[PDB]
Amino acid sequence: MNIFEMLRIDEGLRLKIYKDTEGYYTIGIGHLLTKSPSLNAAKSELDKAIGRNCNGVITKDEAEKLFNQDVDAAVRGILRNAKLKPVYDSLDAVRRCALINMVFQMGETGVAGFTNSLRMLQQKRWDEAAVNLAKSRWYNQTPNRAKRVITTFRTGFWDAYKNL
Repeated sequence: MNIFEMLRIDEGLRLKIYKDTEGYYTIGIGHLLTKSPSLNAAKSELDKAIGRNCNGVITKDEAEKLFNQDVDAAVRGILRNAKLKPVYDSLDAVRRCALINMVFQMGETGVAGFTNSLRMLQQKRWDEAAVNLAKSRWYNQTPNRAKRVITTFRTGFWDAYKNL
């Protein structure tokens, strides 16, 4: 299992513009287009993103191209972030994937706000950090996904994703 397979279990693949758990316009593998309520604003961002007139629909290939950019940007954001970098460097390969998954879903900013859990993960207090991560809007709003990510940080293995 790797970061791309993991995220693709979590986000799914949709070739037509759709709404987020959040109500936001998205396409592909969890590629947020706009937080704006117009399908028209979304369509426009879509065409800007792909470089063609898409009419709200893309190919598998265009979806994976967006996914490759988003993953790359997530990692680079982690590496550039003063709060994130140190935690990332301290972690093993599997747990590194769990932090990347959080950043992909919630952005650099959002994750950097989990101060206390970040501190515990750095310290390698896995069980404590798992309890702390669960006390969040994130977990309450998307519990099955949060629980998979959390188990991943807890154990350091890919079992939460075996099932799936």
